Amino acid sequence: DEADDATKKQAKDTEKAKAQVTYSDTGINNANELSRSGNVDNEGGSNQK
Amino acid sequence: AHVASHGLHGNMTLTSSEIQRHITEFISSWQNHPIVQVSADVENRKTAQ
Amino acid sequence: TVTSPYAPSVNRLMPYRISNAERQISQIIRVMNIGNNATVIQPVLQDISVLLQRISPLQIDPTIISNTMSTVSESTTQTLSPASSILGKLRPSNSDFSSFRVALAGWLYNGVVTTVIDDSSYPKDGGSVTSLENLWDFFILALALPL
Amino acid sequence: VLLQRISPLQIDPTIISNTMSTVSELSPASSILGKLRPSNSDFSSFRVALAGWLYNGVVTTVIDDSSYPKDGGSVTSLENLWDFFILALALPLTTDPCAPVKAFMTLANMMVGFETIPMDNQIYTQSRRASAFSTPHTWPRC
Amino acid sequence: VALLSGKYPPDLVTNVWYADAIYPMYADTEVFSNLQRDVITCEAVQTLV
Amino acid sequence: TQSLVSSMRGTLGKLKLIKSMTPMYLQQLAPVELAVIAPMLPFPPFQVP
Amino acid sequence: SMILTQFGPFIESISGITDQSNDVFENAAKAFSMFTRSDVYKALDEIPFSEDAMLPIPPTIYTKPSHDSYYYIDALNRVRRKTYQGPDDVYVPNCSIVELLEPHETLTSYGRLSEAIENRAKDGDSQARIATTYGRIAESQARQIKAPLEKFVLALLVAEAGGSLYDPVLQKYDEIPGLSHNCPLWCFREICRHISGPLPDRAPYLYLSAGVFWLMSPRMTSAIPPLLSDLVNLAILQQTAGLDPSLVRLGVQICLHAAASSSYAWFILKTKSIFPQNTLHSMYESLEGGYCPNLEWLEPRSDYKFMYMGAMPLSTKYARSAPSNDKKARELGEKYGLSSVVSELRRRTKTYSKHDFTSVRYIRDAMACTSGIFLVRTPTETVLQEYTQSPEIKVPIPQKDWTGPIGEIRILKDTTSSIARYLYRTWYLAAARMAAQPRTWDPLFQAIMRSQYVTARGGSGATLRESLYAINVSLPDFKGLPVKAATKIFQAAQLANLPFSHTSVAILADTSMGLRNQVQRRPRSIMPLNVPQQQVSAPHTLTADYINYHMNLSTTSGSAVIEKVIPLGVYASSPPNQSINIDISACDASITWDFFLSVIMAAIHEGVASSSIGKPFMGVPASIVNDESVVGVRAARPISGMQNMIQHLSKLYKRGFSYRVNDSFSPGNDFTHMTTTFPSGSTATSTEHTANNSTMMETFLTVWGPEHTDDPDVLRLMKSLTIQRNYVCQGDDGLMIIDGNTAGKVNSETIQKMLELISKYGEEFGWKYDIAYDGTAEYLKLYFIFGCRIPNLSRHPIVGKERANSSAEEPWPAILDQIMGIFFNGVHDGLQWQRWIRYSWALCCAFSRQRGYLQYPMWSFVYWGLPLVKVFGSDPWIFSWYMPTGDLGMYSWISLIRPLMTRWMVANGYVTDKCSPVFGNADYRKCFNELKLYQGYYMAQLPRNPKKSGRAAPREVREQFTQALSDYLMQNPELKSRVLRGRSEWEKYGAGIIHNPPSLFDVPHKWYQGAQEAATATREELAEMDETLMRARKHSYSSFSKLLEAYLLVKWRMCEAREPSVDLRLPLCAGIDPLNSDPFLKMVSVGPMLQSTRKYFAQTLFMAKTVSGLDVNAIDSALLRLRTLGADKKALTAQLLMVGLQESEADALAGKIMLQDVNTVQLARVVNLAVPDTWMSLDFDTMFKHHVKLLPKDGRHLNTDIPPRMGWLRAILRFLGAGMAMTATGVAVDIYLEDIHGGGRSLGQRFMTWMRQE
Amino acid sequence: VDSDEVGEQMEPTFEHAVMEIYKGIAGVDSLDDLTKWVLNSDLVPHDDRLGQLFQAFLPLAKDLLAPMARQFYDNSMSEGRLLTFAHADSELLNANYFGHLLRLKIPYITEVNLMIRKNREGGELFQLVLSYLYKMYATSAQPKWFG
RNA sequence: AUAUAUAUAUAUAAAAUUAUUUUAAUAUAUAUAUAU
RNA sequence: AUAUAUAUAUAUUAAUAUAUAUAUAU
RNA sequence: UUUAAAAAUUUUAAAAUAAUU
Ligand SMILES: O=c1ccn([C@@H]2O[C@H](COP(=O)(O)OP(=O)(O)OP(=O)(O)O)[C@@H](O)[C@H]2O)c(=O)[nH]1
Ligand SMILES: [Mg+2]
Ligand SMILES: [Mg+2]
Repeated sequence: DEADDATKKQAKDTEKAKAQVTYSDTGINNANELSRSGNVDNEGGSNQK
Repeated sequence: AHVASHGLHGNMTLTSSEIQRHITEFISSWQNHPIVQVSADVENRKTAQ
Repeated sequence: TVTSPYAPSVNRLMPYRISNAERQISQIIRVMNIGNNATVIQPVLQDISVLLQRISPLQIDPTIISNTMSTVSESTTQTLSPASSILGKLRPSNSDFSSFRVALAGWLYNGVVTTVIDDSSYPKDGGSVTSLENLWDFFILALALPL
Repeated sequence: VLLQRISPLQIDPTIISNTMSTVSELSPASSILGKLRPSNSDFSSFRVALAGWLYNGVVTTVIDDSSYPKDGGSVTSLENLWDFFILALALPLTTDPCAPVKAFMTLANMMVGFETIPMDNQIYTQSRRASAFSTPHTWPRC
Repeated sequence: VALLSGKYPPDLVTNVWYADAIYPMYADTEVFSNLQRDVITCEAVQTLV
Repeated sequence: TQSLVSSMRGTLGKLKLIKSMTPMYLQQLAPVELAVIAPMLPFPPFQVP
Repeated sequence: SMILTQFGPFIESISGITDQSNDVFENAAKAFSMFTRSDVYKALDEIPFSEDAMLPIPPTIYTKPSHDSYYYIDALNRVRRKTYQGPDDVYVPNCSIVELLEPHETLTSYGRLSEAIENRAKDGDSQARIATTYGRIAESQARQIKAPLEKFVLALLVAEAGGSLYDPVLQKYDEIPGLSHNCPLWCFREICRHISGPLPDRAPYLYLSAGVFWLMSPRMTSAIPPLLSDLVNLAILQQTAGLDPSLVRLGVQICLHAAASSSYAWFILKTKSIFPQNTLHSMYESLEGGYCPNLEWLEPRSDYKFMYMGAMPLSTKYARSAPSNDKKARELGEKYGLSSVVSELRRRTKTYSKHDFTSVRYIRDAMACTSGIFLVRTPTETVLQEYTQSPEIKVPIPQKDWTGPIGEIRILKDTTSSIARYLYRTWYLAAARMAAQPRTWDPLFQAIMRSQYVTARGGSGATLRESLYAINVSLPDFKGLPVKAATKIFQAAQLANLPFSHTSVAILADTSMGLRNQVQRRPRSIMPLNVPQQQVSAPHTLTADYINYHMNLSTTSGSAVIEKVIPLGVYASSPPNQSINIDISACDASITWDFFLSVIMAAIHEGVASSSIGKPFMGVPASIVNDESVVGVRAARPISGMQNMIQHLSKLYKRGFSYRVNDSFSPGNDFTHMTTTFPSGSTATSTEHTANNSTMMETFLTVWGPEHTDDPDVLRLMKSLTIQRNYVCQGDDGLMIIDGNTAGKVNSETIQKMLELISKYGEEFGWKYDIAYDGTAEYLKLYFIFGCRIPNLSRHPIVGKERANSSAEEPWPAILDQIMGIFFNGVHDGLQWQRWIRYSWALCCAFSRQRGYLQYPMWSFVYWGLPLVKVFGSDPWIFSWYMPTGDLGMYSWISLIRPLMTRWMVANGYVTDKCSPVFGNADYRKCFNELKLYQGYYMAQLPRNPKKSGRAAPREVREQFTQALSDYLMQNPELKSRVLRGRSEWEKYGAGIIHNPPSLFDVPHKWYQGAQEAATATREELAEMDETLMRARKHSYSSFSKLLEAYLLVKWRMCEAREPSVDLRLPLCAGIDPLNSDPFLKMVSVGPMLQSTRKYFAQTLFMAKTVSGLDVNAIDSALLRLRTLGADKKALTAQLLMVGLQESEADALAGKIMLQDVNTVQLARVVNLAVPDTWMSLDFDTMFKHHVKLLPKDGRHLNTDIPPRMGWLRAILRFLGAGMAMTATGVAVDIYLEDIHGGGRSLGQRFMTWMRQE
Repeated sequence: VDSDEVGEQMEPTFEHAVMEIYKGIAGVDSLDDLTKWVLNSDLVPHDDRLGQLFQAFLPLAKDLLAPMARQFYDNSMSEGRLLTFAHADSELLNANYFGHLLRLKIPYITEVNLMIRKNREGGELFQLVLSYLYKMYATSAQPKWFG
């Protein structure tokens, strides 16, 4: 989602319908990448509550 | 074909009998075609399984 | 070409690997569920047939045969036309050219399916070498049997 | 157009009909002109070929692709024999250097299945097109 | 007639043809799910026995 | 047929002796016309051997 | 009771009970003629309708407001309509009509507009003008039929009186409900009742030649004529097509809701997509089975070759996956109160889950229930609504991407960032390659292109004349000529000896107006451009043609629709494959100077520059103009003729066009209007539209798609598509095939996303794509679902005939052509064969007599194509309609009955001692004269149009006219030199073998006549035709034509039923199913058409092109007469020269003629045997080739032997075999040659004397 | 006929209708911020931002100005011949104008007058951006020398 | 300035693709044969 | 008595609107 | 020693019918 948002903001900054420098759907396989969400706490457990 | 060869081939004219003769001769071939023999549109339980 | 990532994973759980006995047993069962029917195995061959037609770069057109035949010289004052006889008896009935792909797909299944050539294709109650239209039938059968 | 206002020659394809109209009898006497003819190309192509002689450094007149026997000759045929005859007559007047090898490979293509010859590789086999050649690197070793 | 009349397209390059003719059938994953069915079949047979 | 073979041979024999003047034209008058046109010409000839 | 007591014999005759005869035919025709409309509605009163036809009629249909509040007057003194909802409400309203009529003097219950109102309006009153416009437009809306409705209704009662029918194939009476379940007839009768009331006269208006007279009743409105036409159409369709009575009720309901609304045409226009949107565009949300065709498209796709490869069974994976059509459909149904109908359709459609004959019949029935009226509105409303549309260009070409001016044109800078550069490149390359061809530089091609647009149709010659007058240049008038005045021939004759700089001022002149209505679409509009404006637009059309035929090459123009276009839809709708339907809304208004015409003109002006450096084009000089395309330089540069023309054409396109409107429906409207909409009358129109369509789609897929989408799926879909393998377009509409990959049908979300990308692409440069992706094909008004063509019966209204003017109709016998056309349209749509044939019998009598009478015998109608039923004591319903028309058809239906045909003759008196080879001893020569067979057979062959004789114009002015026209034709010295040299050579050599050898000097003498016959016929010619028909009827004849006589010597033999050529479970055309026995058997035993076999001996000696004025017949006969007699080749060359050919070209054609010995052209010219119209959908080629055998069944006979040097006879034999086989009902069978009386050589000599005598 | 007359005869006049165009932009919040977002610290605005603004300016010109002018020019044509001005030929072409359409041009730099003149509705920058929009709505053709 | 009747003249309605059907006496006379 | 074909001869050329003038009445 | 392949051309110019853009 953050890669997609960065691509969309790039398109807006360059004033085009489709951004030329894209961060998503590149040729690279990046299916193991993570990020920091609010789903997991500092103990390593889920954040349902 | 028996009854037709009875009838003095030179003096033949159109007739419902002739129409029925040609229709039966025509449908025998379509009945005897092998792909037509073995074929169906709707799936069975075993083929779907 | 498929690609897989190269980095520290997150410990997926993709249970898709099984032994050979667990697969041969199911093969035996599904072959037991198919014996002698011929309405259970025809649709599989038909599906493989359409898949072969969609994947193959091969085309079919009788115009090749027509143009090849049209070059031989035949006498206008005769009662038998060899080039014009095979052109007549080389048009399939019910205009279906499927039997080629279906026979080509039946190679994968000879233990439960045996593709024979129909009794209608033969010379109709005994041939005769003195008959032209009846000799082309032998030619067609000889070319078609090995497949 | 200059050759038009100058030259005294003038074409008369009725000579072909006069010559062919004395054969008694698939009919060989009805192939070249009456049938195998563009029907819109008059003979300006001829003197354009003639004018191309003055400029073989920049322009290289070559026979059009659509005037070959359409993927194989099959010398058993008749129209293809006539096509070979006409290509063999027309090739020497062009200015590309590979006209001889094209003239050879026209017949080489037409005679596939009857006579065979060794080629250089398996890309330029004997069943290629005669026009797919025309670089000096593609002349057969045979 | 199929054996006697065959033909290739004039623009046939074999690798380019198959590279996109074969792709769409390896994008679905029904084959991997056809294995767990065999697992459960063997489990059921052994449990009955 | 033998008739067709004889007709083809005869057609070739007559076409070998067709009465055309284009060859003698090309060898006797065409090069003279080309040489007479070459000087009075906007873009001079440009030839390789 | 009444109709039975009148013509019981006719009921028996056409219903397959009693043998047909001329006496019953003519007596029935008497009954039709001597018969009144009150008799019609009384006969309708006799019908005891059931409850099934009952229906609640809205009472609001009768009480309607007055017309005054619906109109007003513009600031320009133009009376125009006041829209109350939307800018579409500009049609005729629903209002009272009685308070504007004055009683007719004879029929005191009918009347037309009161002359007081018309005169007061002509004086210039407001209310009088409004009232007269309303009256005239309501009359025009009520005049859109081809004959009085009561006559069609009488024919229906006649046909249906016989009752049900017996099927010789299915062996049972069909189950089609009688008239007592026909709710259209009930609504017709009830409306006529409630309008008539106490008045004795029953017809609510009587259609006449001049105008319609309204029945003076307060319960009358202006919506009744179209409502009655709808109800008549629905009744006839239900009776002769077997529509189920559950959907005809919905159709009648929608027609009633239309008649009860503000305006009728407007409601029908807003409600034209409820049956297709709810049945055809929503089928098969759940499949279970059924078969669809397996077509395979051959590899060089661009040539459109196919091959049927059998029927593949359907499955669940092929269910409908296009987006849903639920919310929008219910919104439309709710906005107009038609919610119950929409819900009923949406419910009944969800019960079909098998591709079957029954489901395609359901779709056909649901789609035949839409009204088929010609929508009508005032011309000043069409011109003010259509022509005000302007392009919506959201991303214009930047101003800094145009160089300086070169005359009237600027050039695209090569470094432009726009998308117009690919357009510019395409048109530039096309123009260069067009102009490079040496063919475009001879006088013959110049002259052909000049004469292409010199026709006998109007070109607004007035404004041309009065615009040339504004610069003090004269023009001949040719006073006293019987030729029409407003014809481009007239303009061309005027503009012969005029320099281009004089007539070039007439390029900016305005254009007149044309109009034309349609079914289910707003009234058409037209503009004819004059001769100069058609001349100067030559490079545009030539470049468009080159693009269409060589560069882009994705189109169906110039190709036969029924051999290449039908199976395109059959392939693109088969299930693994899919189809997207792309159309451009308002294509004319979207092509203007700011995006298309500027780029196109710069391209065509630059591309032509290289190979046309100093030469003149079609009579245009080599003008000069200064350029400023290069910065800092400003120099006058010469240009060409083909560039001078682009200069003038650009200065025309820049300003737009001005239309002179003058309608005859509103007094006081002759304004002039100026638009930017591209014209629809130019020669270059239909080619440039398709060129632009193909170009923009290819630039789409190649450039714009991949640069604005990111997901891999849409990219891989747009990379695997090319316009030459996945796109077909013709003019406005288009089609995009999407092949199915190996995983099955291509995914739906990706296709949708591509569709919205296309929609966004259109808005950048003006176009508004109307895209439809729902699982059905669409191309040239042909519908397809899963490979099954579905005829649209609402588009072929039986009673509808269009009249965009107030002129009267052509007099009888001009309506028999339209009746035959009605029969053929019914044929091509697969109606119930017995019912449709019987109805056409009943209908061909009512249009057979009219005033000293003159009647047609039924044999004429049988000669025109209509197939018999029960002649000569044979079995009922033996003949199909596939019997050809004319001599071949006559031979076909005779030879199948000949034995019984002669024994009947001998059984009633007719006997003689003369063994005829055909009919034995019976004297046909007396009986056929008695039975009126020869009479009909020779009366059918006589023309039915007044041959316009020359009115003997003065010699001086006629000579001057023809001379100026010839001067226009041969304008340059080269054509004249060619033709004069040809004449000199002819008089040297060819003098004697021909007396009037055709040349380019007889073209004006054909243009002059073609100007003649464009005028109106005179009473002399009408009386001449009447007397000629009477004379030809009142002779005594001795034999058929010589051709039919020679035909009747050949006998045949019906041996074996050929094997099937298509599966008997695969629907190929909706309506042709086992219920429709004969068409089904013919289709399944012959197979559909997928081949190309045109021109069965259309050979000719003239293989070149000339002016459209010349004819192929004269040149062909001259060359044949000069080749058979064996003259010198110089004669042939002289003829070909003076017919306008080059020396070398004419001599090559002479060599051609010397080849190809003339035994074939002579027969091709002597005999007229062609493939009839009805066989176009079937596979007649293989039937000719393989299944009509000239070697009889048991070997040689010594009679059927054919000599070696007579090969043409095999052609006629194959004719007769195929015709005799196709005429009989049932399946097509192998037919063998039987016996030729005389002999092969004798018959060959008979044909050979005829071939020789030419 | 003045060039502004056809736009001044509206309840929200045309220039006032286009002054409220900054709401459609992704974010501007004011006319001065619009003039700053469009052209940088001189004229020659950003072509991409000018395009984003033109895609909003256009529907105002096709749906309001054209229908109003189609009636105004008819009313003017009724009451005699008049010499009428405009800011772009598209105004006289979309609204179907009758008469001679003479494009014209002046030998000066017209964009500087838009800063010299003071008392115009909206800032001088807005008048100038408006002139750019009209110039972008112009359908390129030779203006041809007012003289 | 007008109304009616009459006579004369004028203006107006296109391009393209597809398929089917028709386009070498105008007339008479003499000698030849045939059919009704 | 009629028609068809055969050779020849001959003549032969193929709706709305508007404007103008006459007359009668006002 | 006798037989036979015979040409599949066009884009066919105009007038009527029907379908379409
Ligand atoms: O009355 C016209 C109808 C159209 N056709 C020709 O077809 C072309 C396109 O025709 P149209 O421009 O009329 O179709 P359309 O926009 O109305 O389509 P919709 O909005 O209804 O969806 C034009 O170039 C015109 O020349 C004309 O020959 N006759
Ligand atoms: Mg439309
Ligand atoms: Mg259209």
